[PDB]
Amino acid sequence: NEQCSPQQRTTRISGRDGLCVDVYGALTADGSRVILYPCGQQQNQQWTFYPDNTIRSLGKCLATSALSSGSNVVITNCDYLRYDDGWMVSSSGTMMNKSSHLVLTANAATSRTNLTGENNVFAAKQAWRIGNYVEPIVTTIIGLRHMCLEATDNDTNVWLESCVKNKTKQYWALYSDDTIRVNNNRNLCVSSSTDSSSKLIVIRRCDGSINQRWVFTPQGTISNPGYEAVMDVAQNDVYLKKIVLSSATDKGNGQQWTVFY
Amino acid sequence: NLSLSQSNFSADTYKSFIKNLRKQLTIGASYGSAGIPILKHSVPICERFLLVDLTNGDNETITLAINVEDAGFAAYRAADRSYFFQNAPPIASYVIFTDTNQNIMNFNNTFESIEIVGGTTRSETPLGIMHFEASIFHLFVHDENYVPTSFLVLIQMVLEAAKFKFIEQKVIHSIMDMEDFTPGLAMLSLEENWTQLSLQLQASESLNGVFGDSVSLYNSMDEPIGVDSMYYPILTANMAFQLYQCP
Ligand SMILES: *[C@@H]1O[C@H](CO)[C@@H](O[C@@H]2O[C@H](CO)[C@@H](O)[C@H](O)[C@H]2NC(C)=O)[C@H](O)[C@H]1NC(C)=O
Ligand SMILES: CC(=O)N[C@@H]1[C@@H](O[C@@H]2O[C@H](CO)[C@H](O)[C@H](O)[C@H]2O)[C@@H](O)[C@@H](CO)O[C@H]1O
Ligand SMILES: *[C@@H]1O[C@H](CO)[C@@H](O)[C@H](O[C@@H]2O[C@@H](C)[C@@H](O)[C@@H](O)[C@@H]2O)[C@H]1NC(C)=O
Repeated sequence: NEQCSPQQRTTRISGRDGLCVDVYGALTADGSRVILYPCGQQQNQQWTFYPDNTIRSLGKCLATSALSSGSNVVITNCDYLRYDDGWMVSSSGTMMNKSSHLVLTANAATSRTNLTGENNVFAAKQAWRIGNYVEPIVTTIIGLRHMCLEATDNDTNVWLESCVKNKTKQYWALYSDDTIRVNNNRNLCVSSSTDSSSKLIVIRRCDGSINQRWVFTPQGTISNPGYEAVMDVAQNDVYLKKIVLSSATDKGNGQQWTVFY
Repeated sequence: NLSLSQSNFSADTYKSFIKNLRKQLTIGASYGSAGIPILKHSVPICERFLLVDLTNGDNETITLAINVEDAGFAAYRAADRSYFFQNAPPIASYVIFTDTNQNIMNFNNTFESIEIVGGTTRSETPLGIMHFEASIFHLFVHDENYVPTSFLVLIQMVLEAAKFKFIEQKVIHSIMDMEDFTPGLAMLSLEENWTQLSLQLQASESLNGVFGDSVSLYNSMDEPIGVDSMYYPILTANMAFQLYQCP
C-alpha cells in the first residue's frame, strides 16, 4: 500500500499568535531569513515535507544558521544538507534540528519577527501547527462532572460550570502556538501560575511563555510539557472553583478533559 | 460481558461503559508517534470477537459481537436466535452464538449498505436514550422493517462513540439535556473518515507527522476543517483508536 509511504506533502506552518512561517520577501538566496507573517496563499509560506526530513519552500530547505542558540532560521540550498539528519517534529509541535537540538522559536509576536533556533524550554513561542488550516479552532472544553471550563471574574480566572450552549465565556480558541484563548478576547490565554506559592490556573495576557503552552494529549489530559504537569480540578471537587496544575495521576477523574467543537 | 442497560443509563454510566469498551478493544494495541492506540490485526477467528450486552426497558437483552480488528458489529444474539451480517467474517458462525438458531441478514454491516436496505439515512435517524431503548427491542424481536435503523442507532451510540470522544460527548449531551438529536456534518465526517484518518496517521510517521492527503472534518458550525497532519486537537484528542493500516 504505497499510501503508507507518501512521497511529499505541501502545507503551511503556523505558530505564535496564529502567524505563519514565511520566507521574508520570498527571497531565494542562500541564507534568506524566515519570519512570522500573516497567513496567506503565497508560495513563500508553502512548506513541502519529504521523507528525508527536509522542509522546503521556494525549492530550498529550512535550516538553522548556527550551532549556538540565537541565530536566524533560514532557507538554503538542499545539497548543503546532504549529510544532515534534518528536522524532527515532536507530537506536540516542537520543531527541532536533530543534530543541534535547537528548536524553531518566535522571540516576539509581531509580524516580520525573525524566527530563530533556540534552546527548547517548551514555551508557546516554540510551538507550531504544521497544517494548511491555520485558524484558531473554536471549542468548549469539558471536564469533571460533564461541566465546561468558563472564563470568569472579567476574564482573569477559570473554573468549571454547567455547560450552556452558546454561553459566550465557555468558548475557547485553540491557537497554533498551543495557547488556549478566551474566544471573545484573543489577547488572553489560559496560564499556569506565575506565583510559586500557587498552583492555580488563571487567565493572563498572552506572552509566549511556558505557562501558556498546552497540549491536548491522546490520553485525555491537558498537558503543560515544560512544567511536566497537567490541568486538574482542585481536590476533584468542581465546587471549589479551582483548576490547578498537578503531576499526572490516575487517582481521580479530574485530569480528564474533552474538546467539544 | 461488558453491558449497558436502559435501567441504569446516566451520563456517568454511559461514560464508564464507553471507557471500558475502548479499554477492551485496545488490549494488545500497537502505538505510534501520535500515541493513539491502533487496533489488533490478523487476530485468530476464535479471539476476534468482543461480546457486549445491551438491555432495554422491557428488561430484554441482546448480545452483540464486535470484531476487535475494526470495531464493527459482526452479529448479535437475542434469546436463542442469532443474526449475522452477510459480510461477517466467513467462519464467525462457528465461533460465536453456536448454540442458537442462526440467521443471515441480507446486508452488510456498513452504513452505506444499511442505509440502502432500510431506505433511511443517519441524518434522518434520531439518537438518544429512548431510541437506544427501542432499537434493542426491534433487534430482540427482529422486526425486519426496523432492523436497519436500529443498527444505525446502536452502531453510532456504542461503536462510533467508542471511536470518537466527540460522538461520545454528543450522546452525553443528549442524556443530560434529555434531548434527542440527529448527527450533523461534524459527527458524520468523523464516521466517514475513521479508516482514512487511521491510514494518514500511520503513514505520517515517515513525513514528520504530516499526512499524504487532507481529511475534511466539519465543526459544529458546519465549517470544514482541513486535517492534513497529526497537529489538530480535533483529531488527536478525539479519535480514541485506529484501524490497523501500515507496517
Ligand atoms: C541543524 O544543525 C546542525 C548543526 O548546527 C547543522 O549542521 C551544520 O551544517 C552546516 C552547513 O551545512 C555545516 O557547515 C556544519 O559543518 C554543520 N555542523 C555540524 C556540527 O554538523 C545542520 O545544517 C542543521 N540542519 C538543519 C536542517 O537545520
Ligand atoms: C521581495 C519583496 O519585497 N517583494 C514583494 C512581495 O513579498 C512579500 O514580502 C513580505 C515581507 O515584507 C512577506 O514575506 C510576504 O510573504 C511576501 O509576499 C510582495 O509584496 C509582493 C506583492 O504581494 O510584492 C513584492 O514586491
Ligand atoms: C533579522 O534578521 C536580519 C538578518 O540577519 C537582520 O539584519 C535584522 O537586523 C535588523 O536589520 C539590520 C539591517 C539592522 O538594522 C539591525 O540592527 C536590525 O536589527 C534582524 N531583525 C531584527 C528585528 O532583529
